[PDB]
Amino acid sequence: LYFQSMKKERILAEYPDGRIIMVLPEDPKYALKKVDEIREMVDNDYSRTKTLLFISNDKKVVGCLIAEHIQWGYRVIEEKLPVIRSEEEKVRFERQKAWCCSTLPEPAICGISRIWVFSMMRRKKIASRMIECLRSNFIYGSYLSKEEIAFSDPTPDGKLFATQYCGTGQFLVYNFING
Amino acid sequence: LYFQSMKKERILAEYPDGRIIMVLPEDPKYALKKVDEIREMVDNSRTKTLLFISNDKKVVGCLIAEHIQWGYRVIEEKLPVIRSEEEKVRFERQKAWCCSTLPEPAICGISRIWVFSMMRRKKIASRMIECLRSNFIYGSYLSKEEIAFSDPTPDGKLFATQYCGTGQFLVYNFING
Ligand SMILES: CC(=O)SCCNC(=O)CCNC(=O)[C@H](O)C(C)(C)COP(=O)(O)OP(=O)(O)OC[C@H]1O[C@@H](n2cnc3c(N)ncnc32)[C@H](O)[C@@H]1OP(=O)(O)O
Ligand SMILES: CC(=O)SCCNC(=O)CCNC(=O)[C@H](O)C(C)(C)COP(=O)(O)OP(=O)(O)OC[C@H]1O[C@@H](n2cnc3c(N)ncnc32)[C@H](O)[C@@H]1OP(=O)(O)O
Repeated sequence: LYFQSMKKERILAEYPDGRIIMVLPEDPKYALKKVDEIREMVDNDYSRTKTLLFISNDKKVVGCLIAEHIQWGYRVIEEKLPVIRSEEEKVRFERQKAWCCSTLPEPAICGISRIWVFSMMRRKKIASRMIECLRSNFIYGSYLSKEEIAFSDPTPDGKLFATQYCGTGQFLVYNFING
Repeated sequence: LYFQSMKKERILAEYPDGRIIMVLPEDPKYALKKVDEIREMVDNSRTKTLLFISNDKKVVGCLIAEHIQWGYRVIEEKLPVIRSEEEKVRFERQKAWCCSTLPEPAICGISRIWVFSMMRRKKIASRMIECLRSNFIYGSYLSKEEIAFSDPTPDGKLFATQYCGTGQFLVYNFING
């Protein structure tokens, strides 16, 4: 139940249901303390980072995405494994999902260190729109590809989000099992 | 750089290079204060904490265990891939570690496991896990198949694959739960 008030603000996007503002390290102390508390609050589930925030019309902070510079990520790949049975049993074509993290470091630009959305405003495209803004705004004048972003230490929510967001059952990660 | 003092502790094994003791939720207030300070630096109720203390009196390893019902299998594979080098293509295999979505029953969750950096590769983590197997459920000796590891790090992955013997191991608080 945390709120946030302008003192300027810097809007990257406006919508029927709210706004996405960005906050940078150079911003007033008032902004830096709020990202902090929001950080702390999100942790229940610094240097050249950028923080995105989705603010409901209410002024309530309902989205947060913290992003950092990186050089490398590791691909996670959706596989669906065949279940083979004994020759005396009947055959079924149900596959079992598995998620495979490649050990090969592939090139990357933008590491999503944190990405959170308030439990009861989920599946409303908030996280998608935040990344969409991260992409247009991580580098001034560039539109990052889906592959230049990696997600730090995916939770299962993150996995299911990332996969659908990027298409093709793949996404890059870091702070994970291969590095 | 924490030191534990010999008191009358619950000692699970003695070794030439030190000992392993255990701290339970309802222990004396000293014990639980010490475990908490070991918790913090490591990270730079229904649980059990195992400490490896060297003859030097130093806290050299920490193992925090936990009850659980479910784990997910992680296994190394070589995935068919295409290597593309400006127009030119070849077929190859990429090493990857695969986590199955299938829940499997597990009893004991290694929520933390840690050995002080200078003391690694001296079988301290292996031993902590041995003390754990024969001190988790009374009158019972845990199978490797009944142990799972919380959110493994790359170090923990390299340890578990070898410690578990099969090239496979179970996890939780990971990408599938
Ligand atoms: C921190 C990291 O780097 S990764 C971990 C991310 N942080 C967390 O896990 C904290 C708790 N969870 C969350 O905050 C949220 O679940 C997030 C950030 C992962 C997703 O937030 P949302 O705003 O609900 O995602 P969004 O609406 O943009 O998702 C769009 C699509 O992604 C997929 N998706 C997102 N979350 C889920 C889910 N929990 N289960 C299944 N599919 C999902 C769906 O296809 C969804 O489309 P649909 O609703 O039309 O069927
Ligand atoms: C929180 C969790 O649940 S998982 C995360 C585990 N903890 C951490 O990541 C903290 C940092 N790392 C660690 O503290 C340690 O490396 C631990 C706890 C993973 C292992 O501690 P150790 O006492 O060095 O393990 P141990 O000595 O019993 O290793 C036995 C075998 O596992 C394998 N192994 C253990 N560490 C490694 C490694 N870093 N690289 C490659 N193989 C390894 C080796 O085969 C080793 O046998 P060997 O030395 O004869 O070749």
